[PDB]
Amino acid sequence: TFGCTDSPVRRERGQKAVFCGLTSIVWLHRKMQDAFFLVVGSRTCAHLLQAAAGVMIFAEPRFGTAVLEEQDLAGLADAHKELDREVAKLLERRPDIRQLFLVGSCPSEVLKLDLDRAAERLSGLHAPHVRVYSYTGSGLDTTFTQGEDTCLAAMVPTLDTTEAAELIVVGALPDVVEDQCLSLLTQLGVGPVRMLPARRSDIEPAVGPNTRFILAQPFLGETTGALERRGAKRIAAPFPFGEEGTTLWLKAVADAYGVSAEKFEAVTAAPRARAKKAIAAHLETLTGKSLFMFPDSQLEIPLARFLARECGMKTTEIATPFLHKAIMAPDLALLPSNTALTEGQDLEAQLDRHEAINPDLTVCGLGLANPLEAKGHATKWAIELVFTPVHFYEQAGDLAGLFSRPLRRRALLN
Amino acid sequence: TFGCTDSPVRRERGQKAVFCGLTSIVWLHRKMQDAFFLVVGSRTCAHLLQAAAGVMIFAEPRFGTAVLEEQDLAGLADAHKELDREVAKLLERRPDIRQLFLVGSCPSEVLKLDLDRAAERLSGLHAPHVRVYSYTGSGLDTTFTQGEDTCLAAMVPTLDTTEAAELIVVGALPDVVEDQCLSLLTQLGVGPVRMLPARRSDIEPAVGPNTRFILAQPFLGETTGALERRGAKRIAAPFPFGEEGTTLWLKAVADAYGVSAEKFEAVTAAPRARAKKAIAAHLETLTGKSLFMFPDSQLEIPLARFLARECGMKTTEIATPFLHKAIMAPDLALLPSNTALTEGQDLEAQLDRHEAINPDLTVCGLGLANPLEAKGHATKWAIELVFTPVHFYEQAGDLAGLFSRPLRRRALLN
Amino acid sequence: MKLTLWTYEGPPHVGAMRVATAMKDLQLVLHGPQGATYADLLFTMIERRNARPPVSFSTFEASHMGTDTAILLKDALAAAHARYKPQAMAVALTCTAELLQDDPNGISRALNLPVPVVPLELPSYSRKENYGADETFRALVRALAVPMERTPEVTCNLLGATALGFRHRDDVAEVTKLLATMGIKVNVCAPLGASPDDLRKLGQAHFNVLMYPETGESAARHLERACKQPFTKIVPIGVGATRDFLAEVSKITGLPVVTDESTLRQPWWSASVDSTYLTGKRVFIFGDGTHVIAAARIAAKEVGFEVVGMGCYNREMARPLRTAAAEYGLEALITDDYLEVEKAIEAAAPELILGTQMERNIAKKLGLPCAVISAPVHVQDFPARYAPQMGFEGANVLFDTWVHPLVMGLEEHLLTMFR
Amino acid sequence: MKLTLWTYEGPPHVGAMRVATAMKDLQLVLHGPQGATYADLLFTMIERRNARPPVSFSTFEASHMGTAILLKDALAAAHARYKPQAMAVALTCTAELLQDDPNGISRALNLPVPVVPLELPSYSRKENYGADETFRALVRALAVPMERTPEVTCNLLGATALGFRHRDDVAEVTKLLATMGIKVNVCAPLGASPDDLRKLGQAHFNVLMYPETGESAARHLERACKQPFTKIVPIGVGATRDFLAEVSKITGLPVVTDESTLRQPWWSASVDSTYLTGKRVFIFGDGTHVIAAARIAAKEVGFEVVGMGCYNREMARPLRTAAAEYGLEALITDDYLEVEKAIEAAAPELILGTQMERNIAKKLGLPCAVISAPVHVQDFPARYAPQMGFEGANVLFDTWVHPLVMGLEEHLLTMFR
Ligand code: SF4
Ligand code: SF4
Repeated sequence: TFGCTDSPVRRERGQKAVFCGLTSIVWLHRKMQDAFFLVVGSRTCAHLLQAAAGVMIFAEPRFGTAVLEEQDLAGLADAHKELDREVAKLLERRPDIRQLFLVGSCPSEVLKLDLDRAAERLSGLHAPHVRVYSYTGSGLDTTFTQGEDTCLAAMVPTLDTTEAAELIVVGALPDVVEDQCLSLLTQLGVGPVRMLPARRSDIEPAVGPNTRFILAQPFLGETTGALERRGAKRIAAPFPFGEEGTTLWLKAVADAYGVSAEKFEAVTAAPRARAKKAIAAHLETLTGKSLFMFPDSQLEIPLARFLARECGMKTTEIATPFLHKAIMAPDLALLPSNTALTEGQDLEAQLDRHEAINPDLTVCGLGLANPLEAKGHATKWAIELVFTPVHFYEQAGDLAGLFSRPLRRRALLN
Repeated sequence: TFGCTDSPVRRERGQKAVFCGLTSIVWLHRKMQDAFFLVVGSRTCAHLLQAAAGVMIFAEPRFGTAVLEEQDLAGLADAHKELDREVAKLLERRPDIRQLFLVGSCPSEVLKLDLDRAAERLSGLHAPHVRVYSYTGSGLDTTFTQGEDTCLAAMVPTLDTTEAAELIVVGALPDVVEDQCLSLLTQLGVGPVRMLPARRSDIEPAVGPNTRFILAQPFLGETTGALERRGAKRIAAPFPFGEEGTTLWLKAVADAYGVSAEKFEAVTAAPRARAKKAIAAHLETLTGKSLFMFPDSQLEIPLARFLARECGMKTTEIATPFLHKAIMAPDLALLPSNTALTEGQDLEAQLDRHEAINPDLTVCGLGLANPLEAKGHATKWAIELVFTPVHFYEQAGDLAGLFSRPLRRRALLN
Repeated sequence: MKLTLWTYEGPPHVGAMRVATAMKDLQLVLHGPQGATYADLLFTMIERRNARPPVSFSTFEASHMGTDTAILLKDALAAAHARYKPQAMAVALTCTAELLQDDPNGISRALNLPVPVVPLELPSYSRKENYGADETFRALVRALAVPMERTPEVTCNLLGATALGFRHRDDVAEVTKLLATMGIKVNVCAPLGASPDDLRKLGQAHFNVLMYPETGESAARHLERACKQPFTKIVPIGVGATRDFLAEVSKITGLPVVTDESTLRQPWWSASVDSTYLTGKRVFIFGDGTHVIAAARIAAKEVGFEVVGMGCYNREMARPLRTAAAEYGLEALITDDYLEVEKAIEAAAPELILGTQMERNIAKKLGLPCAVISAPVHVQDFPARYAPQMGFEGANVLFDTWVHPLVMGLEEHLLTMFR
Repeated sequence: MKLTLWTYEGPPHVGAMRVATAMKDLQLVLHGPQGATYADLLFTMIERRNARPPVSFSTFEASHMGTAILLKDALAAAHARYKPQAMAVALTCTAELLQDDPNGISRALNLPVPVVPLELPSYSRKENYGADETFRALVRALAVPMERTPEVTCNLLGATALGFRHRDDVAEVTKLLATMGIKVNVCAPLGASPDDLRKLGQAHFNVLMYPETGESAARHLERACKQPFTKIVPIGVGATRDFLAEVSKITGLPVVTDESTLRQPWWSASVDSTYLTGKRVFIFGDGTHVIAAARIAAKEVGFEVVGMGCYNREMARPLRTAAAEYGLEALITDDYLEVEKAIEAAAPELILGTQMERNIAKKLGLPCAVISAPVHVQDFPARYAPQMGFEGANVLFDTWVHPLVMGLEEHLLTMFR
């Protein structure tokens, strides 16, 4: 009754309701204190960033958009000279920035601006103080969190070379989560360990043929590839959500570093018992409830896995915008075997599926949430799950809280 | 054309619409940093302070009210024991207070509580840290600013004795005003000079047969009396409103101190030219406009003097709640001869005179202001002239501004 | 005696003035000292009135302590009649005149004028403003309400709307609408808007809507005994309580419940996804009995806050409130000492506080979000724009008012956290 | 290329959406990239709607560069599924750069309802143009010359979806027209179906509520339907009076007003408001709301108008004409840094503007109220909150004055420490 390794996944293509990778800039620039993300794109792009950033827009954030005007279209031009002038204007009024990201859009790609050549020339003109990279965040090639993936993967080639056997935890996490993570691993005696991305540009990790890395976020296919391309080796593990997820995550690392079950159960039992008790508060309203997840983030499979096994939810259709067979394998292994799995989507088709299924809780984007509520369905908007601390032990109870809450409110309002 | 010393003043008594002396505590505690003003009264009294303090009530101010309960009426036991308990409660909860004021109300006087005997016993019990005084602020005995007068007069008897010939400026003024005043006098060569009241209890002035005082405020009849009773001598002068008033005020002091017309014109010409330029801005909408003043503060005669002579206003009926013939003599000398003068009032009678007169500008209390506006009359509420800096040179233009403004707003709104 | 800074309520005579100013063609005469006119300002300034309140004071002073004083109230009563020729008068004592010998009853009967003169008993050392209002309205009603023939049409009376009423103007407007939506027309509304002649015409209404218990209950009861008029027990603040009100009216009249819900947006707003983080938020609720009870039901049952404290300054509503707060597993806080409130809030410690201009300040001191739900209140809460608390627009208005300071708190939190 | 952080206005296609979602029984199909659906959120979240907007995207992606076929299925699927009375089709900024022609594609498909194509210059125009154009286009495509209704009736023109206080302005203007014998024929695009649009011709005249989202379509109606349209927008007591006068001239009907609830003139005349006199105000926002705000500020409340400007190019003439009457040079910009600069130069005591000015205001410790889009959830309220007509005036007074008394309150309170 658990195991989904061999279940057919519906590869669906059609009308899609998802965010583009440009969105990733929103949480991402917070983590990387030295960085600035310059989107080369249209006013549409500017607008999206604005909508996606809500309050933040007023907090002078280290992202912006080089909005393409009429004459940047009209051929030839110095699309590149324009870009250069804006970049100089930018770097001057902002000398704190140490790494600059030319983030490509749909318009910029359809116009085929060579953002890579741009990043190259600009690295030249602004060394040594500033290093400039290039990566796509467009709707054409990127869904939401996938923008984190393309960013990190662009950084990988340029990282320092080393021969030391070190552990890299890949994926921007909240600082409290990152710290708890770092602590436990030190307590287990794995060391030294570094994050990709790092808090500042000057303390990025090094990579080499003896480097080991483990992923904190499912949506890191590209980064995995570029890291492997440098000689580094992944530790397979399910993603650290819930008590089980975190223990299995930690164990995978311990095992690769030869940590006795002695030291493991010592370091981990306190945090674990704490984690399991926090979850019980929610077991009440959660057990037995059927779950539906629309595709937004690639977090849906492991979160469905957490909800089923640790909160007693029954899965229904779990959809992801992209499904890396190898990375997801650990989690697919523990997902209830009834689960209808979907990669991609056709909106109206999937909504018909939804209507028919009639699920107790639905995870979806803001554009779907209220319409679904209006038609009777309790929802939980997905986007909260990239900004709220959710990974590892102390946030486990809070995690389940994110999903109990709407059901409790639906219950309470009648 | 100017001179009112001989004018018959209408002594009226009937329904009165004025604030009681308790109000004085509102501006007055701000100037005496050490002091606390405890009103022994009813909830009515508490409520009025509240209304009269508006926002200040929330700023932990240094006044309160021991509100009389049913048991405090009912005969002579513990009114004094109960008061004592509340005072002890108060002085411990507030050890910064060095002077405590038992302020008498209508209820406290009708009940015949001996607030004097109370002050004395309590000075005993709380020596040396706290000296406690008693004075009346009741509606029965005082109108509005007259509360300052009773307060000050209660302090006088207990002031230290001295034999040095010193100048005392009597009346709480804004610290801005007080300093401007202090500066000019030092520049004229008058010294040393102190305020009553002083900013703190430890720097109260001394009084002796050789002391000279001048009044900064018209409402100080009682304090004059008590000051004279100790041997001090008043400089008569009109009140320092407008360029004329201030000049004449300063002149009177200089004269008593024998300062050459050279030194006087030297110190005074700059601020005077500045003063009379500032007033011209307002001369435009002010000249030729008829003025009516209901009785509130005792400032009305000298303010009428300033408005007529320096801003070209025509007086009508000028009413004051009380008219000290000797103190007000300088200003009466300068008021236009046509002025119908009133002491006290009968509200309905005066309102018939008002309607009959049809004045361009009416000074009055908040309770009359809106009703009069509704009926077509432009008004300027009186209570602003005790909180806003209006005395001396730099404030002169501002002063005229207080009266020009409503006329320009009635103009502007049609 | 007890040290007092802040006071939730005025002396009872202020309550008297609240009834008189609410009325038309009624003159109140109050025996009191020179200085007593200070409450004039409350009506002129807070309610922004365009006429001085129909209130005159005998205005005695120090020199008057002698036989003069009975004589003074006589002139006062006399002058008010001569001058305004009102349909009826009322007369009572200030706290200071409560300590004097002069009897308002005996003196006005001595004068014997061509219109009724209702004397009032105002225990100024034991009761407060709302008492004053309830009693004056009661007294006026006893003095004028006669048994009468029921109107052909179904009609009711609106009872308890006064002058310094928090949201009385627009509550009267709103309840009028939802009754009209249901076939009921308003007979008379009192004190607010009524003349002594309208008060005589009270008997002919089928029933009474008791809008504000603390300023109309007494008079409602008189009307139950004296006029066989039943009165509504539920006050329609909140969608739920509005429904029940309508149910209660159905029972009383026999008429079916009919609602115009075309503009009712509160239920959807708070059902809406953006309201999810309101779930579980700890609220402290303080104010006047009636408003606090209502506010609690909206918080728990309608918006999804957890009610973490309940109290009122109003001793009269102590029973209804302990009854009510019990249902929330909560002990009522009955006090008029803002320091007890400040202490209770701290022990509670909520995330939102719903209360009075004082609690707005306490909230400020404590860096906590806050909304005003009840008197006493300042100028700003006597608004120019339509702003009821009762009925459907009431709900809408309540939702905006309560949510706003939470979204601002989150906003200022987040953006400071971004530097 | 222009470095851009804040934007006052979307791309034009969001303007299109604003007309589509405003209407019923009309489906908009937009050719655009996977990701273009992000605007969905504005309608479901800010306007808190209970239905997905009637908007569908072809949502092409990287693998698709090789797409005219996609728009065709998208148009097809929307008809099959929703059977609307009418459709509109247009391009997103990305698809503006592609080859596919909306006109040619939709005529090829040939559906049993009209399909209006729209030109959206995504690199030259913004949101408001989008809305004006879509509305205009829809109207040209359906408004027929018609016989005038027996009773006197008018159209409400330009009320759209993410309109600042459109909901309640529509409610309020309907009221004051009705108090004057005029009944509303149809209101468009807000509330209207394509079938309602065909019935526009039969109204005697048009109320142009919002120039920036209805002018075009009002003009078409003037030449095509002999329908005069009101030039004065009724925000502020004075401007509402003249609006009513303007209607009188148009209809011949006498001006009749219910002022029993108009509280703004007294409030402002009231003694409390005397310190509002001379207060320096800076006014920014959208052409229409700025012009109205300035008349209220100068002639009704007594502020000194110390700065005036707007972000929408389209209103630059009416604004310059208007600002001139205050001895003021209009500030036309969409660069919040230009505004920030101008405010600092003008040093006002109050700012009236948008969400952005709200923020600038906070940065500079200044009191502030919001008078126009773009705006957050807060300013799409549950309570009745028009800007037009008498309740409008009431509402406006409370909103502007409130942050001033708070400022005075904060000042004084900290000044007693
Ligand atoms: S989907 Fe493409 S054009 Fe649209 S905001 Fe994202 S990158 Fe820009
Ligand atoms: S007039 Fe007398 S009773 Fe009234 S508030 Fe003043 S002191 Fe108290």
